[PDB]
Amino acid sequence: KEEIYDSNWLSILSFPEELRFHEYNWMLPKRFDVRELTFPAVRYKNYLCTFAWAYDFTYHLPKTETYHKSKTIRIPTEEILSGSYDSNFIRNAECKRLIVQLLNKAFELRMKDKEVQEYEMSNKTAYWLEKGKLEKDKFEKTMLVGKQKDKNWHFAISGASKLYPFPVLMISSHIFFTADGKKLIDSSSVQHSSRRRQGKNWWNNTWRTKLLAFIKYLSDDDTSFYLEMGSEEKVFVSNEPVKFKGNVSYNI
Amino acid sequence: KEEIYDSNWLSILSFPEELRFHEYNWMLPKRFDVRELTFPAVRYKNYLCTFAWAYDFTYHLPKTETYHKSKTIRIPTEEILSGSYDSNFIRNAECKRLIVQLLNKAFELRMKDKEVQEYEMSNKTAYWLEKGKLEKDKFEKTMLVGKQKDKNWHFAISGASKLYPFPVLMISSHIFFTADGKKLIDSSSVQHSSRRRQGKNWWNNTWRTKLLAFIKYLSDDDTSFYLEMGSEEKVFVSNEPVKFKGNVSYNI
Amino acid sequence: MKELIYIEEPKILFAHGQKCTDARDGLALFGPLNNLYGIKSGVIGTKQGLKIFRDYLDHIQKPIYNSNSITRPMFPGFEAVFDCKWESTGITFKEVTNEDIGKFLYNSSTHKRTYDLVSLFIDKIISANKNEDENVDVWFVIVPDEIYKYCRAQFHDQFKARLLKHTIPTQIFRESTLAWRDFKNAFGLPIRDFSKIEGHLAWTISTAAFYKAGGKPWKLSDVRNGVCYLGLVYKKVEKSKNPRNACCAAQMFLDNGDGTVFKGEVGPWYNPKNGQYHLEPKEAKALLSQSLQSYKEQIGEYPKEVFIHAKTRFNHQEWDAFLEVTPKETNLVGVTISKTKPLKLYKTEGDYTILRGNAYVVNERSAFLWTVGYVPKIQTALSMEVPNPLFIEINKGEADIKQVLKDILSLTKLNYNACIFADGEPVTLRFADKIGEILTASTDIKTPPLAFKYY
Amino acid sequence: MKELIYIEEPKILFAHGQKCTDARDGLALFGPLNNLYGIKSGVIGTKQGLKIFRDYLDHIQKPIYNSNSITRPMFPGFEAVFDCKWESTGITFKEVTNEDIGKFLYNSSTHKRTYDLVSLFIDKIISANKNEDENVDVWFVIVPDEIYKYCRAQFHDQFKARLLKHTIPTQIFRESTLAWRDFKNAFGLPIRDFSKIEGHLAWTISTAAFYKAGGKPWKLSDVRNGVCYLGLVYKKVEKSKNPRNACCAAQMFLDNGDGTVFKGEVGPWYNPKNGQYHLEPKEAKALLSQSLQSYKEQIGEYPKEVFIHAKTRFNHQEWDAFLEVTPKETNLVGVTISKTKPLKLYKTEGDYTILRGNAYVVNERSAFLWTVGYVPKIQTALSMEVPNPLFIEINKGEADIKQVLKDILSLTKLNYNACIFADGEPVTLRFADKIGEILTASTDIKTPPLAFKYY
DNA sequence: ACTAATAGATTAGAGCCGTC
RNA sequence: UGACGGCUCUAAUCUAUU
DNA sequence: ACTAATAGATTAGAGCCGTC
RNA sequence: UGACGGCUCUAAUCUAU
Repeated sequence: KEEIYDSNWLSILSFPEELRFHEYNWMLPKRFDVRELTFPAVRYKNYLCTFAWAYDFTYHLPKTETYHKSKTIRIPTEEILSGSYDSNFIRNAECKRLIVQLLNKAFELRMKDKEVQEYEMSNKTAYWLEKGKLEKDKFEKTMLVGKQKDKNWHFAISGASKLYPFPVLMISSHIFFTADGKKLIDSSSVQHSSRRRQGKNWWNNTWRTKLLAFIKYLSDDDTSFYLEMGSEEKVFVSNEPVKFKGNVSYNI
Repeated sequence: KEEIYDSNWLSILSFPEELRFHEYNWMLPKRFDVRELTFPAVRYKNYLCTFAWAYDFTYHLPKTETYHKSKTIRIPTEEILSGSYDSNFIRNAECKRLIVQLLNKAFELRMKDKEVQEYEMSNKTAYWLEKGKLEKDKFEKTMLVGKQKDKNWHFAISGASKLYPFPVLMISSHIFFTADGKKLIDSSSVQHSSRRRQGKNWWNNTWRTKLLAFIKYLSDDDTSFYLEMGSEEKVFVSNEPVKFKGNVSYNI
Repeated sequence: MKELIYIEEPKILFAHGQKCTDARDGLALFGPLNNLYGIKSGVIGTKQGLKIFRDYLDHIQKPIYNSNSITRPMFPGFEAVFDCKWESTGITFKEVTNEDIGKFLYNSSTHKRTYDLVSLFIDKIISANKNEDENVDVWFVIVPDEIYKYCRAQFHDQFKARLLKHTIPTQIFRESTLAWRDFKNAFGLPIRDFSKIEGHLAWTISTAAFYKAGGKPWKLSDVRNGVCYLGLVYKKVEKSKNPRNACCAAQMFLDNGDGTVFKGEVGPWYNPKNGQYHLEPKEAKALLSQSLQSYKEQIGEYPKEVFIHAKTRFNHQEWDAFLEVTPKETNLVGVTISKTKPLKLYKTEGDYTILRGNAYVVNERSAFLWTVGYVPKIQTALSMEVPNPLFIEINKGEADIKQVLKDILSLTKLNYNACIFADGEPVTLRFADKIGEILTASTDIKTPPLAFKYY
Repeated sequence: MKELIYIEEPKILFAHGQKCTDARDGLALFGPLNNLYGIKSGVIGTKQGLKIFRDYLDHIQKPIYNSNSITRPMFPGFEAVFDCKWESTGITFKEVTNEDIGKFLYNSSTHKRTYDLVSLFIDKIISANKNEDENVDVWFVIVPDEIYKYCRAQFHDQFKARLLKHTIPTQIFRESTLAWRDFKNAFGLPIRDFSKIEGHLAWTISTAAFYKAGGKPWKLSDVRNGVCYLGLVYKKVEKSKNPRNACCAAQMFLDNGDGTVFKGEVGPWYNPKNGQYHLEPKEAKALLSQSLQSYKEQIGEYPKEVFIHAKTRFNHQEWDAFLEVTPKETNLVGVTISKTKPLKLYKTEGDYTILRGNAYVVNERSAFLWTVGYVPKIQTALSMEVPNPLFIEINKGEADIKQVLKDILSLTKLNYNACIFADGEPVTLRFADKIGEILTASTDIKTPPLAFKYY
């Protein structure tokens, strides 16, 4: 008795080359926002961290064209992968914290790039689909959007990046609803109330298949997919979860 | 059915005509004492409660010859048993209290006149007979004083006048011990221990007969015994107990 | 020639309403008023002391033959009698060593050493009550002989006063009481020889151990409808503090539709300072109103008659207070119980003394009554020596004295601390005595449990 | 491709030296470790409070065979599975009319009406506990639907908090719960319909009520000797007292000879004032110096190794304080429990989710374990949908993660409060949460009781 | 100095349903 | 509070970067 | 002013004993 | 304090100089 064991994690089978720190001295004011940028980057002290080039940010920041590559700090990612970094300028915990900031930021930018509409939860952002991008309202013979009573339900995912076990994308799947597809019900209680009503009619296998189906459509190739944080370097994430080994099967 | 009962109470058949008050105003000595008087007289304020006349006490009190009969406040004995007499000088409850006070003093005087040795106590004073006064200490073919082991026990009686139900002599019986009948032992605990030793073989019949015998010995006449409350006036108290007619009975 | 009225023994109830004037026989033939399954008993004492208790809890289990059933009734057994189970199963123990007891026993200052010994037992009993997963119906304290032989205030009074704040029923046993066969007087037979009486000595212990934990053995059937009874004792406390202080305690004996247990409104009043045993009007209203008030929660209307039993004589300065806090249809009565009346009747024929239930009426206000002696029902003498009759005088109020004597026999019927034929002093007075003494041991009592099993 | 180590089910021990894996099916055949004879219950509520309780309880002694299941389709009678008799007989009832509770229902101020509602409920309990000769075991409070629908701080927390001073175990029900058929949703069937699960519904009431009164239904069997389990939860206090104040709760799993002691050390520590869940060094030593002594006074020695638990991971500041008050043979070790890693695992075939007990270890310090899932003994999922695996990692000190994972399983099995096959968290935290929940409701509790029956 | 900072990474409440 | 899940929704803290 | 006054009359304590 | 009788031995209070 043994069981093939797939998960809700998503391994990072290839991590970008190195962490590029920008010596953006006096280039950015305190009032600056970076969440509008199409590429994941956050400020640290007087520096800016990313994996792309300086001119990659000049499309929205034409002033930033004066930056030179001679003022860039390069830190290898696989060095942080082993958790072996030790420096007074920035701690390893800060390094790992910086990465998970970028990966979380990078995921939504690709998510907003994809034709999947979003929703604002208590602490994170989900991504629900709509009728209009599907065939016969199904994907890979799996019901990805359904119609129940006078409403319709939508599958959604909420992925966050974690680093303690290993570089992995950690997805959370949950259901969301609309009145006629275009507009959702704007009452949290009823939206939750219908979720349990329809959620309790589901089972393990159907929960897994819909989650895997969304990633497969999200996947760019059959074997894996690449997260387009930048147009040149990318974070590649397998479209198949981190499988495990279950050495005990069901007994009767 | 019919159960006769004899209590430890001796009713008084008769009282004298009156009680005499002597006003020793500005003529009694400051160190005046009434205990040494052979007649029962109690002094309080200026009055002297007694039953004898002034010339009776002149034998040791020549200064009382100046007393004159005008200040002899004679209160008839007929008022006590009903409480009719009510005066500011002497309260009705005080006449009863004065009467019982002097009778007990008259009682202890008569025991001293009899050849009976006393046993002083904090509250009372029982009276016990010494062996050899009468043959084998058996009055009216009834045991009165015995010798148990090296210890000898002598019957004793403590009596006090009580008037509330009716004027009655209300007496109690208890045992006393010595070494040879002449030396009192100072071991009160042993006295108590011996008292419990003597009581472990007595019952109702020997309890009443012993008490009944003792008062019979104290009798001055056949059916009563007087008290020397005056040179010519006495109170006669029945030497037989008051009889109780209990018409509800059970077998012995 | 004085006529002696006689009142018959008052009737008592038992399981399903039985007619048995005797209590021990009534409990032998018929069970208690309520069933209680088993009794979960905990034990605290010296390590070796437990063994003698383990000896006793089975001796009670088997029947013990006292004497002729006429003299002293046989004891069928706890399970047979009480319809309740009580054995070594469920016993919870708390070890108490001897070395600490000895070092406390070797102190010349009695006051703190007595406080220390009871504290040694208390810290065990308190923690076991709170921080334990075992339900204990009633605890039993086994005290070594040397404690009270050399170091005793009083241990028993101090023990119950402090345990009162936490409401656990406790019973105290001495080695001498239980291990009477073991402890022996080297120059003869054991001092505590009661083999002949052993039959009933188990019963009183068993009846106590029943009332300690949810015991409702019997209920008098002669209680008049819509009436209540109050006891009263004026205890004194000389334990340091002021040079003198007279206390007080009381209980109700009301009636309900069918049977009524009785509890004691104590609420002690240490206010009396002069030392004269009388109640000031300020507190007297509180006592009667609380007793009157507590009747309301049971029946809903004020009791039709309330009786004030007391050992002392009510002063006129006091009895005015009781009436003014009393409605105008519930006439009060005040009776006094006195043992200081040296009257003793005798029987000219027969070596034995007078019987019970026979009363002499001096007048409509006051009368005599006998409650102790040689009863013909069991033809044995409760008091080997001549008894002393109870003096009842209606000091205040007015009621038919025949009813009071008839009712006062009913109070004498029950004494749950000792299942006997009849108490020689009405229950409202003896139960007043212990509840007064217990609460005077300590002066740090705020609200005392109102029931009796805690005393 | 990462392997998952299977942890064999924690093994609980039963009476007679008998041993069964599952509890509620084991309790069906075999009974409790201790015999409690009967249960002298008490009931307080309205007139309908009895009728719902009397009808339910008088229906619960008979074997209510649960229908249409293989998980637990039976209940073999109350007294048969417990060897203790307790039924409608012995039900002591105090009446709370509808008018007085109604007058306290329509008050605008929620704080005072919640305090007044409990005040009237417990004042009957407190008076009945003290001022009644009949002994109760545990009370069963019944409140109607409109009470918490309108008045509800929390009534349940307030109720238990005020009774800790008197140590009277209770239980709270509602007309919706017991008489689920009485109140009917007019537009359908009863809202809380549980008829299919009614048979093993009665398992939960029949189990905790047993535990509230001296109950020892089942015992752990895989506990190694000399090991101490100190579950430390951090509970916050916000209402009517300062929000930035954190308290603590402490449990125990020591073994004295044979037997698992499960008393909960309370000694609440309000020292954290900064809103952070950490213990100052002043009272950090107070944890063990009180807990270790409780081991010492129970065993006569110090534990060779102590498993301390916490829902929140520790820091170096605490550990120096913890170990500095321990000798050099009682190596401390700090395990933290975390139900916040939303990992989810799936399987290829079957609508059923993953079985229970299969644990994944990340490294020598951290591991994942599934307390809930598709439990095979009942042939149905303990959690119907995919659960959250528990993230157990060792924080301070060193220990074997294999046994720590096993010991965590060896804690979820028992839950005296919940008659469930297995709990989703170790009870050294679950019952820690309840202690913190109740101890924080009232703010005048001193040296609170430790036994779990009072919660 | 602290200032609110924006995502981390931890933390407890608290309401809401289904289901055993 | 029968009791266990499950999410949803709020709230807070320490870490650095401003 | 009360100084103790010597008794009656009440009350409580603390000892000890028995157990027909 | 097993309990409940019976005495012992102290003591104080109130009612009157």
